[PDB]
Amino acid sequence: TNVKAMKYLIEHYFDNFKVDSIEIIGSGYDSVAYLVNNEYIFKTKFSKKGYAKEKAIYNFLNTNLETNVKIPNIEYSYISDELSILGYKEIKGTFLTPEIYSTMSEEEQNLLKRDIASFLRQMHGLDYTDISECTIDNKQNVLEEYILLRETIYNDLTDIEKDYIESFMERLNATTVFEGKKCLCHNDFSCNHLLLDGNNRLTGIIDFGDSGIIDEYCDFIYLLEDSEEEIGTNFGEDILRMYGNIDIEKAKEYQDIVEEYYPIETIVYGIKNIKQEFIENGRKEIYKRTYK
Ligand SMILES: NC[C@H]1O[C@H](O[C@H]2[C@H](O)[C@@H](O[C@H]3O[C@H](CO)[C@@H](O)[C@H](N)[C@H]3O)[C@H](N)C[C@@H]2N)[C@H](O)[C@@H](O)[C@@H]1O
Ligand SMILES: Nc1nc2c(ncn2[C@@H]2O[C@H](COP(=O)(O)OP(=O)(O)NP(=O)(O)O)[C@@H](O)[C@H]2O)c(=O)[nH]1
Ligand SMILES: [Cl-]
Ligand SMILES: [Mg+2]
Ligand SMILES: [Mg+2]
Repeated sequence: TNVKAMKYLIEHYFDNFKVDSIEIIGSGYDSVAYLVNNEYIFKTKFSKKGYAKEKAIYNFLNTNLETNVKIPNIEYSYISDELSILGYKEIKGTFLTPEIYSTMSEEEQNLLKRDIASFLRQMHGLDYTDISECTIDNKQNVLEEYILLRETIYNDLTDIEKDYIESFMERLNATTVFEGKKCLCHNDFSCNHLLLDGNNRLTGIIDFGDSGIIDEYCDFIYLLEDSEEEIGTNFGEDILRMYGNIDIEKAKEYQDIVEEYYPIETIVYGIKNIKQEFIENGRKEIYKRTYK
């Protein structure tokens, strides 16, 4: 019953809000999300690594997007250094999964793909001046993360681990995939964030918590992912073709680079948050990838 505490905080911070019911519907490792009154999502976090940007982004998009695809619309927010809460009406629907996709008719699949493409085209096309502050430079961030590695645990890594990192840094230095179009991206655009209605059409998109002005290629990273969690490379390829005017080969390169980085990102997260578990997981993942 983290629930009782959160109920207290909600009713305390939002003057006239009454919690008749509240259950946990999702949990990150940093955050917890709650379904309140079978109607409202409350996303909450205990510590500037908070929800101010995410709020600015919903507000920018609800103002500027013209689409029937629903996104969170923030009605309640409390933002402080130690605690952030965002409340919005739950988008209703079913989350896309590989299993579900595989039961869809070819036409249903095509329409879903089209809807996705169309959403991304609209969002990426937005004049982002009003949120110009929300920029993200992935290359620079990785360079800074590498420095942090060097200043902390690098020297205690194994040769195999070092070689995996250095081989990645060499690739990062040689790639051209950061030199293209920048635009506003969702930046965590995977199928556990996509909602379907009863006709298997795209009805909503959630979790713009990593969104920012970044490489156009970023929003295809999970659509191109080949894994148990995602639909598959062909799904992303097809979506890229529908989206148009984008170098597919570079999109795939970008995805492949971000996937190579994942275990390192996992390690860095563990260092930054003082969680050994993640440091260990990421190093182990390097070995699993090395021996594939
Ligand atoms: N779990 C196993 C899988 O993990 C990654 O893919 C998943 C990402 O981790 C998720 O994103 C999360 O992690 C990111 C940093 O990695 C964060 O930025 C983001 N805020 C988080 O929601 C994303 N939404 C779905 C995607 N399938 C690897 O690519 C994949 O090979 C591996 O099989
Ligand atoms: N049906 C539905 N579920 C939602 C909605 N918003 C959030 N959820 C559920 O709550 C979970 C957590 O939401 P999400 O924004 O992805 O937060 P997070 O990834 O756990 N936290 P963070 O983005 O800070 O890392 C989602 O995976 C989903 O299960 C919504 O509007 N509709
Ligand atoms: Cl370790
Ligand atoms: Mg999420
Ligand atoms: Mg998120």
